[PDB]
Amino acid sequence: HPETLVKVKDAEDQLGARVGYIELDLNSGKILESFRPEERFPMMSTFKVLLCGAVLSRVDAGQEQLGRRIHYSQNDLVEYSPVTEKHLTDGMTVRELCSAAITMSDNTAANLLLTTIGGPKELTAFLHNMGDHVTRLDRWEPELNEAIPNDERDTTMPAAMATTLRKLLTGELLTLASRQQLIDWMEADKVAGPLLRSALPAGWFIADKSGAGERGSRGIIAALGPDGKPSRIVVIYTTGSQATMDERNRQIAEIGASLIKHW
Ligand SMILES: *[B]([O])([O])[C]([C]C1=[C][C]=[C]C(C([O])=O)=[C]1)[N]C([C])=O
Repeated sequence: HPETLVKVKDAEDQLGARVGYIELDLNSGKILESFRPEERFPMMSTFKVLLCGAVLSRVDAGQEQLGRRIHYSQNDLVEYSPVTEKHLTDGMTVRELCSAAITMSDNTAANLLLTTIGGPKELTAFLHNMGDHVTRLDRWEPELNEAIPNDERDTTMPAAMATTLRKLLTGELLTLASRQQLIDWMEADKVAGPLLRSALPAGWFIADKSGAGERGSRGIIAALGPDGKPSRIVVIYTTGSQATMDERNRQIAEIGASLIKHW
């Protein structure tokens, strides 16, 4: 609804930065509303969903086991490793690593998984093969959050990410069981409380993934809908702001409040 676009422009004015937004129909894939849909933005931690998607495809293919255990050490630990840092001694299974990377944004968990699949270049090749010729992963955590203006590394476009997420959640790409596992991880997200989740009415469904990075970068991808089932995909990215994390969270939540009001 165009009233949501008014809020999106207002957020750009408040933040002194670019905001990219897209609302996509889950079922048909039609674009319902967009703002800077084809400009590139840094993906930040929202890539974590794509990563586990690639891991699940390997599991479906017999090349990986969710139950497999990975051991790492103090040397692998990077900033923002709340979960991995507590399991140094016993390691963690693939399943727990994906759960940590998705529900808590754990950086070390993502790096470990990136390694198992062959690194950024392979995650990038997996996306390419599913029809996404725009989104690209080039670095590991946390360097991928640099957000250097005009840099293409580690970026996606709102339309690219929305359509890719739709294919992952509803395409023939993953088996039903894996699709569900993916949705289960996103629905259990524990760090995105002050974003879309704060505008969501009771009884709605939400499965999401946030991210933050340098240069005021912040973003969120989500599948949501009334009555406990998703029916739309929303992607929102911003970068360039000098505003505080709280101000960035607020504008994103005000964008969500508008989207919900005009559902
Ligand atoms: B991700 O954005 O690449 C990662 C870890 C992260 C930090 C702070 C907030 C979130 C989130 O999920 O909202 C994620 N970012 C960095 C800078 O390490």
